[PDB]
Amino acid sequence: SRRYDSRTTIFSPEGRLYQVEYAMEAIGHAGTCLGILANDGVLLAAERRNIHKLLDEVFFSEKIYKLNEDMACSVAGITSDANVLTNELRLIAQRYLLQYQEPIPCEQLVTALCDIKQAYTQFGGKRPFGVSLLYIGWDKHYGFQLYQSDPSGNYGGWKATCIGNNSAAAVSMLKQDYKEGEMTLKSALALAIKVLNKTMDVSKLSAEKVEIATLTRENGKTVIRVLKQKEVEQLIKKHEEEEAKAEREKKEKE
Amino acid sequence: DRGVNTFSPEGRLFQVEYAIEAIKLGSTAIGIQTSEGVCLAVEKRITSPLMEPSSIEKIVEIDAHIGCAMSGLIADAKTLIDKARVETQNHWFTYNETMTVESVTQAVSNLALQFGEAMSRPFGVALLFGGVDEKGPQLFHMDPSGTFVQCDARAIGSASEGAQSSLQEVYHKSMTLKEAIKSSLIILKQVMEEKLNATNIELATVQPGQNFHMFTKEELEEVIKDI
Amino acid sequence: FSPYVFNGGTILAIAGEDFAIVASDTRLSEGFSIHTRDSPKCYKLTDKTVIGCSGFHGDCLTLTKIIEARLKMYKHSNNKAMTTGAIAAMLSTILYSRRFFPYYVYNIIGGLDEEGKGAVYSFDPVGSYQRDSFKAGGSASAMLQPLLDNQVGFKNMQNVEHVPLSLDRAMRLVKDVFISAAERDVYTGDALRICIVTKEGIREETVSLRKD
Amino acid sequence: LEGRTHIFKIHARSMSVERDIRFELLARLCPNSTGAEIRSVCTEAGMFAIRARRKIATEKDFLEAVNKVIKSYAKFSATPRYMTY
Amino acid sequence: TTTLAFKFRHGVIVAADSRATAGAYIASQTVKKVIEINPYLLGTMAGGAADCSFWERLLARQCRIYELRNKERISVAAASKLLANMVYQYKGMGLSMGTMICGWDKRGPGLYYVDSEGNRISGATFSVGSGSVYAYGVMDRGYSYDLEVEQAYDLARRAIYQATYRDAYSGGAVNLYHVREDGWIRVSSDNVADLHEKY
Amino acid sequence: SYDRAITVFSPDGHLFQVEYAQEAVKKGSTAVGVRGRDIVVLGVEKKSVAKLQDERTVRKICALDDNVCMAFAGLTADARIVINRARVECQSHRLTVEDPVTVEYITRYIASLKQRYTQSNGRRPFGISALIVGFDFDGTPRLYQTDPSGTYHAWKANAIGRGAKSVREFLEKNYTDEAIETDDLTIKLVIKALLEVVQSGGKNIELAVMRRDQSLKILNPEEIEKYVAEIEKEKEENE
Amino acid sequence: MEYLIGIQGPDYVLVASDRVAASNIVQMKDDHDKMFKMSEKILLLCVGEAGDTVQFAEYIQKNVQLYKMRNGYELSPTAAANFTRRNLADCLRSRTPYHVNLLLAGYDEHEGPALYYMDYLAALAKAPFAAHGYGAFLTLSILDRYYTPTISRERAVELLRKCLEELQKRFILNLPTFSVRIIDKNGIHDLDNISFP
Amino acid sequence: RNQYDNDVTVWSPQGRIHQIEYAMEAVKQGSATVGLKSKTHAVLVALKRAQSELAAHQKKILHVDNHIGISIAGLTADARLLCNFMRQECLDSRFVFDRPLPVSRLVSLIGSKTQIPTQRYGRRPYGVGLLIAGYDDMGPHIFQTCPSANYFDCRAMSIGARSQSARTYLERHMSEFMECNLNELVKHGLRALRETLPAEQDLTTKNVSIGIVGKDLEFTIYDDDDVSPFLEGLEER
Amino acid sequence: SIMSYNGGAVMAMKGKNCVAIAADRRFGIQAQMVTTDFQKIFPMGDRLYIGLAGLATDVQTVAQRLKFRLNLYELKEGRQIKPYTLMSMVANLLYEKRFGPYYTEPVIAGLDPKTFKPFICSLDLIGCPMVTDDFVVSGTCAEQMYGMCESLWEPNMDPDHLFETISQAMLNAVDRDAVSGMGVIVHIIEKDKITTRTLKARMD
Repeated sequence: SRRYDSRTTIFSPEGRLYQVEYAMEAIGHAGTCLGILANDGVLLAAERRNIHKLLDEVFFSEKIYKLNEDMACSVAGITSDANVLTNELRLIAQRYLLQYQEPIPCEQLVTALCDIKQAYTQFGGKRPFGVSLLYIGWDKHYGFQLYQSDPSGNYGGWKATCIGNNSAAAVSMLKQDYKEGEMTLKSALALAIKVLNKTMDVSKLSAEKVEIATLTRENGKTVIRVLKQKEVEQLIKKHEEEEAKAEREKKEKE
Repeated sequence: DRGVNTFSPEGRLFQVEYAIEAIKLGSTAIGIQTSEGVCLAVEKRITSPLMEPSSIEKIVEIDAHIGCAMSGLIADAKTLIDKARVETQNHWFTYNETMTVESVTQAVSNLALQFGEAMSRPFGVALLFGGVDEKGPQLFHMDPSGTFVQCDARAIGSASEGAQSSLQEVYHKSMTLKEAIKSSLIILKQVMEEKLNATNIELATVQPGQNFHMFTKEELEEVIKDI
Repeated sequence: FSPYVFNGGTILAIAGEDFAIVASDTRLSEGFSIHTRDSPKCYKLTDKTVIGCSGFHGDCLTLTKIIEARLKMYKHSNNKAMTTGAIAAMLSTILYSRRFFPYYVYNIIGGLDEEGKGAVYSFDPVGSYQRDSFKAGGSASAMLQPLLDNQVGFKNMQNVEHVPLSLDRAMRLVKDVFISAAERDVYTGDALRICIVTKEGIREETVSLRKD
Repeated sequence: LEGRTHIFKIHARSMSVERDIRFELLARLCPNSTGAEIRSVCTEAGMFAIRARRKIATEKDFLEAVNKVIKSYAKFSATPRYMTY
Repeated sequence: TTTLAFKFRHGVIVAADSRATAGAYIASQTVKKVIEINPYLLGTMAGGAADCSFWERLLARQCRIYELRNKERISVAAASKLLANMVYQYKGMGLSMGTMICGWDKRGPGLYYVDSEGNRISGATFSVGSGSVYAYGVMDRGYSYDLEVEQAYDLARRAIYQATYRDAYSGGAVNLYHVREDGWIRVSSDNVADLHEKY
Repeated sequence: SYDRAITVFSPDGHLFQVEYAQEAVKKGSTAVGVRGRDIVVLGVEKKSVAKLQDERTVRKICALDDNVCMAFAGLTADARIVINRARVECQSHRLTVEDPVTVEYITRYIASLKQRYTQSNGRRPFGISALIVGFDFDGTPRLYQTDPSGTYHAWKANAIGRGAKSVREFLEKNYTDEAIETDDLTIKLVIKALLEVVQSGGKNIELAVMRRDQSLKILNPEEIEKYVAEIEKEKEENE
Repeated sequence: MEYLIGIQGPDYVLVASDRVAASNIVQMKDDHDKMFKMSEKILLLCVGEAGDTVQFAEYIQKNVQLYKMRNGYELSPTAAANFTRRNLADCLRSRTPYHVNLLLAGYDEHEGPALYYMDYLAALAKAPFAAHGYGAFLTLSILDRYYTPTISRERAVELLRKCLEELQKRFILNLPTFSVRIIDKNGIHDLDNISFP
Repeated sequence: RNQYDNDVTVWSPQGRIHQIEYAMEAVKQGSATVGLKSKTHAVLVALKRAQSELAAHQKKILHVDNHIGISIAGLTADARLLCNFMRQECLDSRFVFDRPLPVSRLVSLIGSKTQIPTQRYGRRPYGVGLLIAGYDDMGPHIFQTCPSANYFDCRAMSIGARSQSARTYLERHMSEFMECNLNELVKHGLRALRETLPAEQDLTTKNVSIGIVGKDLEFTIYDDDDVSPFLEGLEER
Repeated sequence: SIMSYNGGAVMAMKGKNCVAIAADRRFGIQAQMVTTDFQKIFPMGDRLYIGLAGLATDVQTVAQRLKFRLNLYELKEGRQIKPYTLMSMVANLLYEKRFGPYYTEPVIAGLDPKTFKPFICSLDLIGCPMVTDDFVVSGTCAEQMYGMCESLWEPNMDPDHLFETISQAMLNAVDRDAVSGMGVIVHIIEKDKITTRTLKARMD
């Protein structure tokens, strides 16, 4: 009967959860992130909203975190909620490892975190976690996997997807020019670069404005490596060359 | 008003009475008690031909000597029925005897206003406990308010008012169980939204003798032919 | 520290076609000390039920008070008195409630069933019961029950009529067996209280008994 | 219930309804309703008949009207708020 | 105390003595060791009489709740699992149960043995109590699956008679029950002295 | 310890929040369910599956046990919660009684959970409707529909979701012993029911089937396309 | 008390167990089955304190089945064994410790056959051959003498046989009937019980 | 008015608690009962009401112990919960001390209990008023408990709908009270109920319940035909 | 004794910028043997091993708990656990439940990830972290291991010499222990290699 309750977890005149969808649009305002699957590995690019000049580089990543040996995630939305969710993801993965003596499957970890998300969207009066996750992982059941989970507690497995600012345009572009049984990591990186360009048109994709993390398999181990500034600059230069060549070809045809 | 336990200026819990409003939205159940037993006939609202009519369980067996006809919200009804069955079995276990209909009805009713801020709202179900005990056949009506009272003949549900007016016009204290079933089916047919076809009604009987018995399709068809 | 002390006490129940006799020795020992020679062990639960409790006296008192409270609770809840069978079942559940710290008390309920004839239920400290024709509990159970088997049960006798025991004959037998019990057993003596439950009501008779 | 039956009678006095009315059934079928709801039910029965191109409104038309005005429009009702008010 | 049970192609026949002994003194010769859980289940008593009676009564309550909740009878295996779970909950606290749960279900006649330490095990010829060994001997030497109803009656009665004759704590009556599809029926409860005279 | 009454009666006796849960259900993709002689068929509208989305991770049809399956319509997170809880309960039932669950038993459990959430403190209702299709030990097809309010009924054919009403009327018509004689014919009936609402067939369709006590089997897109093609053949033959 | 044995091969994890359940000096079951099918390719042999064996084995079985139903996967033999060890270890120093000795045999498509030993103290030991019970003392010597990693299916069956005749010859308890199974690529196959009438 | 009447923890600007007033209103809407006391007796007389004429009139006199009974007016469920509380307290007193619980202390316990859910947020007053008629070593006792948790010790009292007419009659005939036999006492109670009744209706066996307690008389409830002897002597208005 | 229930023997020592940790291989309960390939030297890093010895159940439980905690630590701090921090973590883990402990005696052997400085330490079942520069021994036959280590070890010594010394000491100690042995696994951790060896032993 409280006057201050705010009724976080109620339904609406229509079956539409206001807090969950306000969190969704907070995700939309948040920075862009995208992930691409490929036969050889999976990759995850992410726009950076920490482009200030006086801002130090102390971690190996800011949008991207490592959950266990063969799995990483990327957060869009609210940084603190993202930090708590990543800590809980690490706890879940390590509990599964302690219990079964093998790495948690990607879908299982995503389902566990989404169960927590649904618990927050249904129980109590606490506001939902305004965080959307993009998980890239490997496991002995379906190999390289990419998942995308929303504040509502809903997750989906994707071959290529995007969350955050201009995510709709990014996913439309990926739909247009993504090849299913093809597109190894090289072409996946090129596609991510071009998608980030047309998604952040405002800025011409400075290598310091994006972070890319690639998960692959080598000698039975899983390696998750954040592409260095050198490699990101090489990729951006290659895309610029390709775009200039395409423009020249179009103009010459015309 | 704000809160589930607020009293109205007239003296009114607001939630018991909204529950009564909810009861007035349910199917029509009619219970009669006679010296020869207790009858319970409840409309079974079938919305589509694809709905298995046998799966609409509005008459239930609390025990071998008590049945319950529910109206209003059937899921809340089911919760109360489970509580009633557990209480009857607990009483048998402790005392090695059978719950009186009055005792089981009051035990169920004492759970009707146990909500606050456990249950968050009252049970929006009205129940007719028709049973046979030491003191013969007895029909008890319970409502979301938790006030139970034993009636010679009661009609709960959407057609409560007309059904009970007809029950007045027809019912007499010195009647037989067969005629009680007859009159109950006549009233139920009169207040029925569709035609009474022996598959859209549940009929049950508790006699000083044979246990609680739910009429089969054959007996229902015989009675419906008789009417 | 031992939470149990055997206070002594002999109780007896004789069933019948229309009566139930429940006798008890008023003696109440403390090992070697007589203490009170009064304070019998028969308690009038209802107009048709008496209960005899022997063993530890603190448990006897607490259990009798619990029985009375539960009887009043049942009467309030069900607007009806409590039958002998219902009392027996309820008290079996009560005894088993403290299964792992038992009421060190042997109980014998003698009363009238709903049909109006005698009924005797004999318990153990843990709560196992059974309707019986007669039963002795307490210190002199072994010294009483065999004679009930001989006379009331007409056992180990040939070509003997099985005439039902009358109220007077049953009272005479109870008195004789309890004289013998006081004569031999040391926990039995002082006086004998007999409660007779019959359709008219409950009658109490006290008879003198050996004081030593 | 009596008031709702009376209101149904009033609003269906001048209509082209068929033989069997069962306005009492309609009243019990639409409880906690207003006279506005009832007149809308009658009007919608008439419009269902007109749409079917009939000149007689039947009990089935009235039941469809009740489904349209009481059930489908239940989410636009003002009674749940203004009864508290 | 001695009791036995076995399946003989026509049902589950369960027999038991009647003697509750408190040390070297027998409280009664008229104990009902085979307690009727419900019209479709017989539970046998061995060991702690109070524990057996109370817990099998609680099982009867739970089985009736199950039958009301699901419009169907509880399987014999289901009842045995319920009893095993309830007893094992209070494992090692002092319960001294020994029981045969016998009934009829959709899987033919059903007979299970349980006790305080969750020994829920199926079978066809079980015996519990102090005279269980003697009952096993006689019943095993006289038992077959294709046994007539009267032959099974005689076998159970005489096996328990031998159990009473040998074991001192296992005397009394010969309470005999037959569990068939229709339910169960108490076949006869005859003393041991008359059986001795007959033999 | 939120302890707030989320679902309460309105002045006219309605539980507006379980009604809103039912609206959440009605705004979900359609799921159709039919039961035949020896097969229970359960189709669902894929609802715009992107080329880039792994169809394995969308599971509007989930097997609760070897003999029970569940089609969903509502909020996917509540779908997962209810399905997981039902699976746990089914394994617990297998424990307590050495028999597989009955479809009626699992439907009753889901309904009880829904009622608990509709009248517990600080918990909003499960905005989902479910279709439980399966076989009992006796080998009888069974189909149940559970609403968010905890009401569960046994049906011969449901369709819950966006096109619930249209598909329900279509199934009310043209549903008969002759139409459900064979497993293929039952699948045809389900696919036609789905086509009645889904604008484009094949792509926007996902069928699962259960024969008598064998297993759950998800029809591949090629098989769905074959069924749709011969349905088109039958239609053009009629016209 | 009772007896279990397990012989691993190149592609099979054959196992066998006694079929005697007894209380006191008398055995009251001659066909007792001590095999719990955790999944299509995982078998569990449980012995030890009465009631504890059934409770723990059934709990592990239904948790593994719940895993299968939730994920669509099937727990590998190693994962199931480690789940069982974690559960037993957690219960060890608690108010309700399980006194159960276990043999979890299994087959994995990738890892292949797997036989695990574990006593009432939760301690896994992946072994080529294993045995539990007072008969293990007699039987493990024969197993170690006559076992080879490349032992064929028929040779392993014969080795188990002669091991059981040795158990009859020496061990005092009456163990006439043994239930035998094999978990291989094609699931769990039940062999004719090795009876000694 | 509208913002000061939603919670029991909200004081109106006039220093009033509208929720307590509303619970008292519920008690007023409850049916009519009259308690009244003499030198050696205490009598409750309740006018039972039938919700439907096929339904049996709701009972209003309840035992609490061998020396205490209560006539309830208001929410029946709350009445039953308070009755359970009084029964438990009386049983506890008879368990600890082998004596009947004094009514003066039982009513104090009820007052404290009913006041507890009046300071706390989200809780409501017990929507039931009680006329407690009992007998202890200090003679008979009639008490009036109300949802506000304020209890009065009354020579005579009336609660429920149209109870003010019974109040006027009792005011008139207090002097006759305290010096009249049990039959005259019950007649006075019945007269008060008849005064509450409308001129169209009159007392009848199906309509009246009579609880009587006193010296050497455990609380006895008379209803149905058991009430006829007290109505036979009663005259006409 | 509780340790004697399952036996076990694990020790470690150090030399020039290289450590060694050796353990016995057996799981037998009481006298009986069960397996001869029981793992009790678990890698908690690239150049950091822990040699839990004692009850087998407690050995595996402590190894799994420590791996859980260490994975949490390394993921929350992008970093590799330092040997001293691992010692503190294991001491905290063991001491967290004094009143009913894990009956295992860890011995940690590793190199500092930055300076690659040799490190060895042992803890008791209660969590007594002792860090030495010569030896650490744990499990049964700690006495024979102490004797051999003291009377055979030369300070400031190279990798091959260290492997030979630790191998000889462990072999003789387990051979005189009986209740442990039947195979000796030795890990030599260096600046750029991990050398694992499965030396002979009296299989009895």
